[PDB]
Amino acid sequence: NFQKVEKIGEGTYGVVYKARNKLTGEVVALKKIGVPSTAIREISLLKELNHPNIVKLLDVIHTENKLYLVFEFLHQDLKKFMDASALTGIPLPLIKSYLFQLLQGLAFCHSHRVLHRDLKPQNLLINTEGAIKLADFGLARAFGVPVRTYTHEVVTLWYRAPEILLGCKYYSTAVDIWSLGCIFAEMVTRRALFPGDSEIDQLFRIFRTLGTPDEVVWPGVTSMPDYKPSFPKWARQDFSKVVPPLDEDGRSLLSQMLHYDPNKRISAKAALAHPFFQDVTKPVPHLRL
Ligand SMILES: CC(C)c1cnn2c(NCc3ccccc3)cc(N[C@@H](CO)[C@H](O)CO)nc12
Repeated sequence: NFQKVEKIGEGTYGVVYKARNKLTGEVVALKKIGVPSTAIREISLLKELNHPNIVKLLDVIHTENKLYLVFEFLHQDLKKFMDASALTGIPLPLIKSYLFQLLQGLAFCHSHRVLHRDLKPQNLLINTEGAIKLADFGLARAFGVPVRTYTHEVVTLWYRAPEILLGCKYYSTAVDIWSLGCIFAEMVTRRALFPGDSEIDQLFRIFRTLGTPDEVVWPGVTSMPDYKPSFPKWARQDFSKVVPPLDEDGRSLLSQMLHYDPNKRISAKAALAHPFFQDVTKPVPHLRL
């Protein structure tokens, strides 16, 4: 039903193509992943979870022991945009608008009790209208998040919340707040905040910046499955050192998004109310297509 126009990239679950609907001219992104019917039932329910900051899921097609997901197509991703902005950075009003829009996307999904679980710049997609959109929402619950992609590329740990790294089995909406916080910091500084290259390196990078967590800041932490008394005990650093030249409001929100305790970490809804968004607007990015 579709002719491929070009390879878009390799996703966690399979290859993604820009394609034109061979009869209707419609340009879409087709993601190609026999599948368990649990994964079919779950994915199908996502066709209803529509929001302007969630990439629209157009169709799910189960055929020939393969699964195709047909999505609306966006022309750029946030990872590419950040690399393209390396030399001068993303201007603050655009960072602010993108953070605000993503939190609206989270507030929506969270309200329907759906989490993403694997937010990263690769799956935040942007258009010429100044919009940014969450892709892959809901796919982690459907297939798990594995250690490597189907092409054996490493699944990044850089945005993983510490409760997940600490072996927690039942994680909450707060894991998406943690990742988005990490992505916010990386847009501001132009460098990944916690670029771990193993689970313990990712944990220790977290502890080196935010302090080794203990029962004072996180009740129950010492009881988590992968917690070890023998973790080195690092002191917390100042956010003023971590994401200069972010302003006091943005530092305050960041600090709330990166609370160790997922019960104390700010909600997407609360975050939309933060003073940081007092003067939020919607600029246009410059994109070369
Ligand atoms: C499939 C749909 C969400 C979807 C819709 N657009 N799109 C883009 N657009 C940006 C782009 C990048 C290169 C060439 C042309 C456009 C990248 C992408 N990336 C995949 C793979 O890199 C990621 O898995 C997030 O879905 N997935 C998608």
